[PDB]
Amino acid sequence: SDFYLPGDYLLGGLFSLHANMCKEYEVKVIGYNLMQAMRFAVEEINNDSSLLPGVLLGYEIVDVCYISNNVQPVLYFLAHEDNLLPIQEDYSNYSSRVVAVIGPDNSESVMTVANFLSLFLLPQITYSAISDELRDKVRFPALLRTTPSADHHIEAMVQLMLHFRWNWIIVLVSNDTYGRDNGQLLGERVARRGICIAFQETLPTLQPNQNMTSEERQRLVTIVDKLQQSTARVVVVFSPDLTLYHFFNEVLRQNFTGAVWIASESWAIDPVLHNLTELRHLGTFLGITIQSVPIPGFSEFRETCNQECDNCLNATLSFNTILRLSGERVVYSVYSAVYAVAHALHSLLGCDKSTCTKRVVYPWQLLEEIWKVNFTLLDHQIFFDPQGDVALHLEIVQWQWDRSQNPFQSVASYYPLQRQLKNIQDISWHTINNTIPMSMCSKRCQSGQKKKPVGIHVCCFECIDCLPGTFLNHTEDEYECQACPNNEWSYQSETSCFKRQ
Amino acid sequence: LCLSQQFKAQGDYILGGLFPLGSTEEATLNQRTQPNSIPCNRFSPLGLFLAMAMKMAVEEINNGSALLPGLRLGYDLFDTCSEPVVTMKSSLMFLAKVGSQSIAAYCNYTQYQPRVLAVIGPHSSELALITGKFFSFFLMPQVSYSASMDRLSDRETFPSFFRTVPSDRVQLQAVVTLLQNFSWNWVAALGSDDDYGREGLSIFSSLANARGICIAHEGLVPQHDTSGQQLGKVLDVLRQVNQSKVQVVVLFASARAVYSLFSYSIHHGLSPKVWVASESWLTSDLVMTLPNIARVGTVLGFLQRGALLPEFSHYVETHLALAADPAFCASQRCPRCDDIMLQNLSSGLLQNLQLHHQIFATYAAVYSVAQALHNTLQCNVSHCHVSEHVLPWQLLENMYNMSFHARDLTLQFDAEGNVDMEYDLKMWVWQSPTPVLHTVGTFNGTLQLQQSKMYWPGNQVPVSQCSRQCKDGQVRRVKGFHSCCYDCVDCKAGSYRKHPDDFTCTPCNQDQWSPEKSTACLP
Repeated sequence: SDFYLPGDYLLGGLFSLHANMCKEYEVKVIGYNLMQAMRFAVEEINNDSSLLPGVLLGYEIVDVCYISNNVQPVLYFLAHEDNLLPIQEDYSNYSSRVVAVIGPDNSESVMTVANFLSLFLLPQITYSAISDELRDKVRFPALLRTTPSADHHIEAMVQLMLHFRWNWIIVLVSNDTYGRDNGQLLGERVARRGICIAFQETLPTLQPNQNMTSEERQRLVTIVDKLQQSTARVVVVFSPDLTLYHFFNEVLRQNFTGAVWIASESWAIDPVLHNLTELRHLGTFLGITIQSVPIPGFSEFRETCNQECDNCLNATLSFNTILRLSGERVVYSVYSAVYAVAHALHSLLGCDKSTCTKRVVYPWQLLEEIWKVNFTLLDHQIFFDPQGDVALHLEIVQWQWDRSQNPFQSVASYYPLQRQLKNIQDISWHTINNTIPMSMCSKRCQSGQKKKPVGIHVCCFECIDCLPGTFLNHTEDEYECQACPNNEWSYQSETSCFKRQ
Repeated sequence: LCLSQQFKAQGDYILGGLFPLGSTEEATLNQRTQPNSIPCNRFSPLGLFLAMAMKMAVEEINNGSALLPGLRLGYDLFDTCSEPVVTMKSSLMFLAKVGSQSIAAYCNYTQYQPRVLAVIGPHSSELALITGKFFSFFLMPQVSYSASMDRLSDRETFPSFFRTVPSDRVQLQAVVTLLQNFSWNWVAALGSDDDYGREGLSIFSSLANARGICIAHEGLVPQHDTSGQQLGKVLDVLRQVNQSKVQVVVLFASARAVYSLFSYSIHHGLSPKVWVASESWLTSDLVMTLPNIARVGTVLGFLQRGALLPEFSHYVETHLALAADPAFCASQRCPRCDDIMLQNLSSGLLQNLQLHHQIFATYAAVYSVAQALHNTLQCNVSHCHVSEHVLPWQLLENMYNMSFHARDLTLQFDAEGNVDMEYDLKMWVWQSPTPVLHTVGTFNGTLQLQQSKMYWPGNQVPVSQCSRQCKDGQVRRVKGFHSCCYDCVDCKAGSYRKHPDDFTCTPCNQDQWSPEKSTACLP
């Protein structure tokens, strides 16, 4: 079956195959795709005699629902072949079944597993878990990532807003931790750069295949009304993919149009949302995501409990064409993670690239090596920061609905080692003449016309004419008018004075 | 001393316990290179009292016949050491097979034989999260003093966590009720930088919207001047407080942080606002000892109300004396607990006890578990049906519908695992040179006020409000963190109110004129 392969050393894989017994929930396309990424990577290691000659790199996989069925697979990994896990003061000499864990995607599951694995220092590499607290190596000593942190996603969003001068925005967050702290982070960044946040609202976490009550529907109306009335035409959404299906329908029902929607990585490249044809009419859809890396031949490969999925194949076959037509983005995170473990083990065993001296491996010995790997994989160098991140590039994708070529066109790239957004390209807007859509609290004042703030938001001001005999020294102040020297006078709103009798 | 050995007892059923009985110094906190154990090298004063309270409750339950007639209840205590790794090792030990050194891996654990009946929970809320997600998978009931976060309420992730103290949500329900009563509709909300303040801000920012209160601005505030930025941003928070023209500030933070803010407010004079900050701030001496603090204006807060068990201090002294007596010694639960003397701890703390509340809680916690067992064995006055050994997940069936008694106070767990409890409303009165906490109300699910006993600085009620809809001839502007209030501008003469739902004025033509607040352009 797909979920096990024997070998001399086992990796442990944790993947979310069902969304909402964990089997009873609706299946996810992306989860099975990522699982296939891991399986393909390990097959390639077993083909490549240059990496691990004569050593069978095996894998064992378990489905972990979004935030459920945790704990159980960790016990299954740490317990020995007699299915018993001994309690000990010092585990230096202990030998688990798996030597590394390719950890979950969701941050809460990642922490739930890390608080357990830190006890044994079993190395854990997590794709796509962007929560910032995972940089705290005092708290999570055994954890590494093959994706940049949430810091860099927020920085990419902010620099995108700066490039097009969208200093007046709206933020929507899901009523859960992922939305809450990401909104907090975006606010923290925004206040520092001169952008203003019109308001922030919390979405209800509605299940997509579930009925909606009166109060929830009225909440959705109450949010979209604020969207419709406000002058801020840029909306940033922080939510899991699942919750948005209900929200956008309501937006469609309200005849709303003409906003720029900025998507976080949790839904920026979701096929299930993309396939809704009518989103075309709400405006421009942009999203921040991990870079695209074409795997050499991944598609041709893609063609004691919870180790099974019945619905995955038939469900994925409905998406197969768009999946192949789309790029490979997080698949590369999983692939490079397996390759990182492979290189760490390869150097730890000291294999000479002709034969390997097979040995009992204690996980902490491999954990102390996984930090020192530095190698090219598909022309990208992967190596880990001291805080645990691989500095892969981010890219900004516009959603395009021509089913013939590509659903997610890259219009920009972002470099986290330099912390800069670059290579911004020809975005195609919803506007009447393709002119850049605009949002600002209030329009820039006339010359000789001082500002007066209207509220808390620095961006918002009235323009007031300087009375005669005073002038606005634009170069030295903005909120008051200098008095002309006694030999000179001024024509009301003007930057300068004139000699007069 | 015998103290480290006194924390254990045998019985027909056994209770586990996680207490802050020790700690390790900073050098140990370095990123671990090898899975060695943690040297928790020093004693802790508060954990000793918590453990002694648990011992006292169990001793009374064993001596009396009001619970568990004819069988003996034992306990094993462990230190959390404030360290997740130590906490997790101790937690793992509880689930090990009976009298055995290992834990078995299975698909589901409604078939299994752990070694303890229930766990008296850890002190800190983050350890409560860490340990609850683990325990509840085994469906072992875990009863926690302290640990007030709302996160642990939800039953889907924490199906077995219970606690004997009220949560943050009910406290903020009381706070929002106080705001509602006095029509303090337009407020600022602040909170500390930790998960405590984070969830304070979040809970208030949800409840206020649900109850029609518009937050002028949010704010996460620093613990202390630990870095060069934190000397500054506090002043921007205060600038926003002044710019929003708010009169009432909610502030969900510990005292040290509020003390910092207070001192900054004093430096620049500010103005006499109203502060509705939490009990952690209302209680702390270092705040009211600020000599200039009367300038702060007005201080209100809700303080938890609870019973007394006066025997406790004498019990602590008694068993410390026994710990010292070698005749008792002649008759591992905490290393290094035995090296600190009796006097400066006992006479030092017992004369100075919020830490009193946690005694009663830690007492009540045991009485819950015992009562649940008393119910699960269906005990008569004379006998208990212990013909079969009960398993932890069976108690969890009963614990939700029980009621249990503690020192003439009576309690029950609600459907989400809290216990319902009540508060005093206490205001600082400082017309006396010494500031005095003074009762002016009560909260038992709805706010009762003794209006006469409140001395506002001007002897008149403060207010901060916002217009929630503008009049006909007025232009709106939205304000608030959630765009909740409006501020209204009278449209000036020579221009007119375009239509009764607009956000804009409109000029009148050259040949015609319009009165102020007019809707039309006229001859």
